[PDB]
Amino acid sequence: MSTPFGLDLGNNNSVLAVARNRGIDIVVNEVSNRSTPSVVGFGPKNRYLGETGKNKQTSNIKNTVANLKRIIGLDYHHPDFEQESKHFTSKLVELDDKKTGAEVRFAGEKHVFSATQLAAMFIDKVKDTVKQDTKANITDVCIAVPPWYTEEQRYNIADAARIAGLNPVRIVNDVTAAGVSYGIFKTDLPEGEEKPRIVAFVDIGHSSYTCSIMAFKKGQLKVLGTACDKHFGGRDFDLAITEHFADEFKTKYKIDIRENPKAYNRILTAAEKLKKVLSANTNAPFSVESVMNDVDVSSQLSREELEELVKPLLERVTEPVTKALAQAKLSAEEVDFVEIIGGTTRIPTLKQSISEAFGKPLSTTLNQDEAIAKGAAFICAIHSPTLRVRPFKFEDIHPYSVSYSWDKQVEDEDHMEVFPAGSSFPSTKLITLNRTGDFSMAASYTDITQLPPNTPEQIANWEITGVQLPEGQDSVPVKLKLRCDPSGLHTIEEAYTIEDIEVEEPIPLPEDAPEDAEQEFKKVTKTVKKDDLTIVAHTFGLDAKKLNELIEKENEMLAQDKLVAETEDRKNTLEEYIYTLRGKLEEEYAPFASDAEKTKLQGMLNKAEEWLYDEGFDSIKAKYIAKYEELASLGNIIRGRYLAKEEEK
Amino acid sequence: KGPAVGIDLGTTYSCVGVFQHGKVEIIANDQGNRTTPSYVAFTDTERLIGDAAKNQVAMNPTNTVFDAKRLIGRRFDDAVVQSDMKHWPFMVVNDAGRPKVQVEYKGETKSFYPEEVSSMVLTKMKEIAEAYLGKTVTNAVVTVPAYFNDSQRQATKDAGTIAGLNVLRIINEPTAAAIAYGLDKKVGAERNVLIFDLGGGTFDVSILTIEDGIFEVKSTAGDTHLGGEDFDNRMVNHFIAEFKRKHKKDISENKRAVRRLRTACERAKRTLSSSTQASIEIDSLYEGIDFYTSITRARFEELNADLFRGTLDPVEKALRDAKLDKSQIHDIVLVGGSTRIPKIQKLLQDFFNGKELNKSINPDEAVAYGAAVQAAILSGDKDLLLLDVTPLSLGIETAGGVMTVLIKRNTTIPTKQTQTFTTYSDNQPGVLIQVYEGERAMTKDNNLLGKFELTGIPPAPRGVPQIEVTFDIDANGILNVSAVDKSTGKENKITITNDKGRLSKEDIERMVQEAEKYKAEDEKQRDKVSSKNSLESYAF
Ligand SMILES: Nc1ncnc2c1ncn2[C@@H]1O[C@H](COP(=O)(O)OP(=O)(O)O)[C@@H](O)[C@H]1O
Ligand SMILES: Nc1ncnc2c1ncn2[C@@H]1O[C@H](COP(=O)(O)OP(=O)(O)O)[C@@H](O)[C@H]1O
Ligand code: BEF
Ligand SMILES: [Cl-]
Ligand SMILES: [Cl-]
Ligand SMILES: [Cl-]
Ligand SMILES: [Mg+2]
Ligand SMILES: [Mg+2]
Repeated sequence: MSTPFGLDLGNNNSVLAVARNRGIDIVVNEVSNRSTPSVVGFGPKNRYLGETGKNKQTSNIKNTVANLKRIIGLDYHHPDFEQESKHFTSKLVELDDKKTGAEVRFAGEKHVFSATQLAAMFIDKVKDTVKQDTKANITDVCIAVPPWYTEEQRYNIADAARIAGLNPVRIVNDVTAAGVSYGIFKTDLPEGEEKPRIVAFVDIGHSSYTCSIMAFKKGQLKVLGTACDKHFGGRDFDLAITEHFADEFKTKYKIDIRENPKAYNRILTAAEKLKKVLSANTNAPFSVESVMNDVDVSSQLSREELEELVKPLLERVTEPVTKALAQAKLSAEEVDFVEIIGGTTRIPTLKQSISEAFGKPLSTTLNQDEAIAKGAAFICAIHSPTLRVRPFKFEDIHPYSVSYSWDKQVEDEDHMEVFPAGSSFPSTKLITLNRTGDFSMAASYTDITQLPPNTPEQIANWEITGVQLPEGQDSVPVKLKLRCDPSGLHTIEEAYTIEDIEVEEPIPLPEDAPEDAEQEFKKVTKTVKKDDLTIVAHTFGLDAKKLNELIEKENEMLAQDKLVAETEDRKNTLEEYIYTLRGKLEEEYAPFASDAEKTKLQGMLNKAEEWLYDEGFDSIKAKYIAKYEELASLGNIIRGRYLAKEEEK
Repeated sequence: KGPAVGIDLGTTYSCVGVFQHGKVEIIANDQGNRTTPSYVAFTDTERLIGDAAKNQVAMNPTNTVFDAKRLIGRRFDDAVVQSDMKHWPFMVVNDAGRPKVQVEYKGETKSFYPEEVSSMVLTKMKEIAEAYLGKTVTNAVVTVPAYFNDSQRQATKDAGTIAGLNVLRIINEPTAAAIAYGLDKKVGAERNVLIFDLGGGTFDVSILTIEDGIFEVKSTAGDTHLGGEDFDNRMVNHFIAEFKRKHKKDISENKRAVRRLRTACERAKRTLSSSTQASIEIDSLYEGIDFYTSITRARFEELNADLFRGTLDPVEKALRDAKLDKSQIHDIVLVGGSTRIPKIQKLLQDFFNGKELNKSINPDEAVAYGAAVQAAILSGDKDLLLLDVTPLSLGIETAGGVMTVLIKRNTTIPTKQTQTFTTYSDNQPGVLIQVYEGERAMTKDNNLLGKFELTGIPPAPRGVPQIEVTFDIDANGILNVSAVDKSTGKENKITITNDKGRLSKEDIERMVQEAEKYKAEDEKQRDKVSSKNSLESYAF
C-alpha cells in the first residue's frame, strides 16, 4: 500500500506530484514552494540538495551543480558540449566512459560524480520531500524527460532513479505527460466514433522548447507529431539580457563583468528576476550591489527593449511548429486548440510569436506548471498494483525506424524492420524464428542517417539460451516477443520454443444411431509451447554489479547527510529545552519548585547556554543529547510534582 | 457554457478556486501565482491590477491603492477608518459621509469608492478564472470575515456585480474553511468548530455551530495587525543586532539592505517550519560586506515567544464570548500560511489537549477552497479517476489445505466480506483461522499472513456449528479477520500486522500467470475433496 509518485524533472526546477485520495495532488516542499530547484550542491560536512543547493548558489558557486538533466548521457567530446557547459559553474570533466561528470570540493576532498549519480542525488532528496508529506511509502516513480532524450539517456535517468532507491515504472516524454493530463481531465472530448480533437501543446521551459500535436477522444490520445529545439529556453533569454547589461557596465562603468564568476553570476540571477518582472510590467528598474571593485550598478529595461533584444530567439520559434505539423501530416487549420505550458511562455511577445505560428489564439486550460507532473503521476498509478485507474489509452510517436537482426541459422533472412518510422509506442511484435540452436539477436537503426549526429546505430543485443530440439528434428521454431516498451525502450520481452504433438480426438457422427457403434478417432496436431528460453539483455542500463556500487555511495552520502541534520535537531531540542525551562520556573514552577531548588538550575541552564557558543557551536550528536540528559534530570522531578498535584488536586 | 467559481477577496492577496473533478482546483494567474495581490495602481497610460500593480509600487506609492478591504462599506468618520488613514500613501477623501480613495489616473485627479477598487480586483480574478476554464465566468461565491456588518458585507456584493459577477452568495471566511474540510457533513449532533486564521498580517479566531449543515456563527476574537510579517520583523531586528555587532556598521538606514535581510528572514522562517536550522547568506549586504549566518528554530520561536503564545488570547476571548468550554470545540481548523509554524500549532494543540488539527488543505487557500465548493452546491454541482484496490486474493485455509477466498483480488477497497463456515470433526472445541494471500487454490502455494483461534464452541456434531468469518479492510488497507460463533457470540479477531513493502504490478502479473498455468491440477485437487469448513486448530 504505497503511493504513486510522478516527478517532472525540469532543468530549472522539478514538480513532485502524487496519486492519492482518488485524485492527484502536488507536494509542497520544506520551504513551502510547489517546485524544488533542480540543483545539487556540495558542502564540507554534507550535501545541499534541492532547495538548499539554490541558497548556496552564490557562496558555493564552485561546488554547485545544476543542469542535472542535460549532462545525462552527454558524450564528453560531443560537438556541442560547448552549448551545455556554457551554462555551468562547477568544472566538468570526462569520465572512463567518455561521458560528462562533475568535479566538486566536498567533505574536504575533491570528488568526481557522473551525471547519472548527480541526478540520483537530487531524486533522492525529492523522494524524501514526498516521503514526508505522504507520511507513507514510496517505491514506484514515473519520470518526465524532453522528447529529445536518446534511448541512452532514458536508460541513464532510469538508473539514476534506482540509485536513489526508486523503481522507475516509466520514463515518459514530458509534453505527453501534459497530454495525459489534458486527456484525463477535460470533459467532453469527442466520442471514439467521432473525429478526434487535434490539440497542439507548446512547452518552452528553462532550457528546452518542444511542440507536439495530439489527437484526443474520450479515453484516448495518439501523438501525431513532436518537434523540439533543445537549445531554446528561459536560460537563453537570461543570457540575452545579461549580455546587454554586460556591454553597458563596460561603458558607463568600465567593468567587464565577463571577468568575474561571482559577478557575472549575480547579474545573471538579477537578469532572470527582471525578465520575470517585464512579463507583467512595461518598465523595470535594475540594480546590483558591488558587482566588482566595490561598484554599485543601476539601470533599467523596457518591454520594448527586452523584445528588441530577443528577436533572434523570436525567430527560431516557428521552426518546430512547422516541423511538427509537417510530421503530423496536418495543416494548421486542422489543429483545434493550442495549449501553452512552460515557464517562458509567460513572456507576452513569445505568447504572440507562437500564436502567429499556428495562426489561432492561445489557450491556457492546463495548470501550466503542474500539468507535466500531475499527468506523470497518473501514469505511475497505471502501474500501481494497488489501484484501478480510469481507463486511458495513449500512444506516443516512434520517429526512427528500428530493425532487429539475428543469427541467420536455418532462416533465409537474418534481420527485418520491426518498428517502422512514425509508428506509435508501446508496440509489441511477435516473430517466429527457426532455430538450429541457441542464438544471438540485436536491435538497431535501419538508416543511421536519420538520427542525430554520432548516434551509435547499435541499440542493444541479447543472447537466447536453452533452445532444445524436439527429437529427430534438425531445427525448432522459437516465438519471440519484440517490444518497444512504454518508456520508448527497445526490448525483447519473452522467447520460447514450440512443438507439434498429436492429440487424438473422437469423431462425432450423432446423426445416425447405428446400433450404437463405429466410434472413430482422428490424430490431430496441436502446436504447443515447448521450453521457455533465457534472455540476457545487454542494454544502456547498468549491470547489477555497478548498480549496487553506485547505490552504496548514494547510501553513504545520504546517511552522512542524515546524521548532519539529525545532529542539529538535538542542538535545538537542547536550546529549546533551555528556554522553555527558565520560562516555566516562573510561569508554572515558582509555586511548585522549592526555593533552594531554583538556584540549582537557573543557573545550570546558563553554562548549558553559552555552551552553545563555542563548545559547541557545532559539537557532536553525542553531546547535544549529553547536556540535554542532565538538564532533564532536574526537570521532570519538579515538572511532575507539579502535574500530579494540580491535575487531580 | 458558464461555470461557478469561488473567490477569496482578502486584504492583500485574493485567491480563486473552481470545483471540477471531485476536488477544488485553485487557479493560477498568468504569472504562475495561485494568490493574486489586491492592488490597483493608476498611471498616465493605463491602470494595473494584481502583480502588475504591486510590482511598480515604490514608483507610484501615492497611486498604488491597497487594503481597500479595510474600508469597504463604511463611514469616513468611522472609529477604525480614522486610525487607518495613516499609512496608505494615497489620498482618502470624503464624498458626503463615506470614504473614497483619490488618485493620479492619467496624470490628474479621479477618485473611486472602495467597492470600485475591490470590484476591479475581482475583475482580474474573473479574468484569471476565465483563462483557465475556457468559457466565460459569471456566477461566483465571494467571501468575507464573520465580523463584517451588513453594510460592508453589501458593498462587497456590489464590488461583485460592478465587476460583472453574479454573486450567488456572500459567505464567512470561517464558514468557507469549515466547508472545505466538510464538517457540515459529519454525523448528526451539534458541532462546535474553531477556525484559527493566521494570515501574514491579520489574525482571526472564529467559533461556529453547525446542525444539519446550517452555519450558526457563535463568536469572533482576534487581532487586526498580527501575522507572518511580524515574526519576520523580530528576525530582521535580531539580525541587525548581529550585523551591527560583528561589523561595527549599522544598516538600519538602508532601504535596500534592510529589504534584502527581510526577504532572507522570511525564507529562513519558512525553512524553520520544516527543518530545525536555517541559513541566511546575503552576498554583499552593506558596504560590500557579506552577511552569512545561521539561525536555529528554538532561537526563532524565542524571538516570538510573546507573539506566538499571544495567539492563545483571542482563543480564550472567543471561547468565553461564545459561552463554551475548551472541551466543547469538536473541530479545529488552521487557515493562513503562518499556521504552519510548528510552535503555533504545538501551542494550539496542547491548549486543546492533544486534539488533532485539520490542516491537510493548504491553509494558504483553504477559504477559497470552501467558496469554490459552495458555488458548486449552489449551481447544481456545475466514474472515478483513481480507486484503491487489492493486489492479491485474500482468504483462509479450509479442510484439505484448500484456499477458500473471502476477498477476490482487485476488489474495491473499503470492503467487508463474510462467509459462514462449519466444523470439520465432531465435538470440535474450536477452529483455526489461517489467513492466506495468493492466487493458488492450495494454501501451500500461498503466503501465510497471520493466524488466530476461535475456541469454546459448544461441542456439537461435525457440520452443525455456524462459525462466521469476516474480512474487513478500511480505506488504509488495514485488514481485520474475525471469526464469530453464531451459537454463543464468542468472538476473536486479529489485525494483520500488514508488511506491505512490497510487490510491484509485474510481480502480481507473474503470480497471476503461474496460477493460470496450474488451473488444471490446482482445480483437480480441491475438486476431489468436498467441504468448505475449518479444522480444530489442526494447522496444515
Ligand atoms: N512570469 C514569467 N515570465 C517569464 N519567464 C518566466 C516566468 N516564470 C518563469 N519563467 C522562466 O521559465 C523558466 C522555468 O520554467 P520551467 O518550464 O519550470 O523550467 P523547466 O521545466 O525546464 O524546469 C525559468 O528560466 C524562468 O526564468
Ligand atoms: N511554512 C511556513 N512557515 C511559516 N510561515 C509561513 C509558511 N508559509 C507561509 N508563511 C507565512 O504566511 C504569510 C502569508 O500567508 P497567508 O495565510 O496566505 O496570508 P497572506 O494573505 O498574508 O499571504 C507570509 O508572511 C509567510 O511568511
Ligand atoms: F519540464 Be519543463 F516543462 F521543461
Ligand atoms: Cl458531535
Ligand atoms: Cl516587532
Ligand atoms: Cl501545506
Ligand atoms: Mg526544461
Ligand atoms: Mg484577511
